[PDB]
Amino acid sequence: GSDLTVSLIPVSGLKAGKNAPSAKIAKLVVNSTTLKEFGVRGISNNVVDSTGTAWRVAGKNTGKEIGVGLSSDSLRRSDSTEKWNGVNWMTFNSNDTLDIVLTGPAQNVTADTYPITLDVVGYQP
Amino acid sequence: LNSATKLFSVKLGATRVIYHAGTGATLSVSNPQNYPILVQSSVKAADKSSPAPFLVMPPLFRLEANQQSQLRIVRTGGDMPTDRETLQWVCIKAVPPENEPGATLDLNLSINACDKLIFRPDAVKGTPEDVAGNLRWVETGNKLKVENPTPFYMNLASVTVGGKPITGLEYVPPFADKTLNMPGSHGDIEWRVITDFGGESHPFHYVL
Repeated sequence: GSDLTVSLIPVSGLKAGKNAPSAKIAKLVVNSTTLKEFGVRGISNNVVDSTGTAWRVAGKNTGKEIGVGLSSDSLRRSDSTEKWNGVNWMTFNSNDTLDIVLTGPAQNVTADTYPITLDVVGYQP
Repeated sequence: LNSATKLFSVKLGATRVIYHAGTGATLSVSNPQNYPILVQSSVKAADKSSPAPFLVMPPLFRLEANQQSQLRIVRTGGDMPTDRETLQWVCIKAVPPENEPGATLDLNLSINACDKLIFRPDAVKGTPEDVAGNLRWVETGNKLKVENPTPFYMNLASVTVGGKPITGLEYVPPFADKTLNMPGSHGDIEWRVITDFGGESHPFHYVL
């Protein structure tokens, strides 16, 4: 608990072909006994919003893109948006978990491996 | 199940660092992973964006599986006030290797552990917990103003009004005020600060 520990956990749902609309694909967990809030941004080739909470990610083998990001319910959990290091970060209570989904309308996904990287920041009180 | 969980963590030897003017400071970093990670250490000003006049040595290196190492922090320049503290942030960014390889995800993380780097001039004697009893509390409407008449950053661990915790606490800079949200209380105010050594102080008590 002492130390900043982050888990990014895949969830069942993602499949090749047509997916459920807003289908959950991953879960973010931030654990620290001293932190009160954290910021998270996707690390990406592109970004749809200034907050880095929706972006596109390309398959390793095919280069085909999928749209990913925080669920609209995860986003509503945000306390504030701050400018840290030149960029906008949405902040969250360190006791909330967040969901990553396939964004927007139902997506038809090509069989591939899609890399998703999130960058997490905690400012210690 | 196709995609693996990413677990990623970094350990810092402390939650703040006090940079005593007369003496450089140190901060331990450890890698709980069984593989090497990259560690990038920088210092930002209180705005958490502008680079501060402090450097960390080494500024960028690769920390081995399970290795613990000491970082050294050096003031490089800037014109520091001589009569009050100055707050900076030392941020330790840790990055794993790329992972070894229907539709699957390759999940990975980058994390940034930021600690207050507080510069304490030689003329600023004692510690905040010595004078944290001097914080003043003024109610106006649904907001609680805290006045800090001291030369220290007051890093609040805890404020309760009638036993009801205040959340979204922020540090109170030297010779400055901050406004908090009243927690739907009131009367009795209790506060703790985080000490120079990372613990919570005894509570202080005040009545409005």
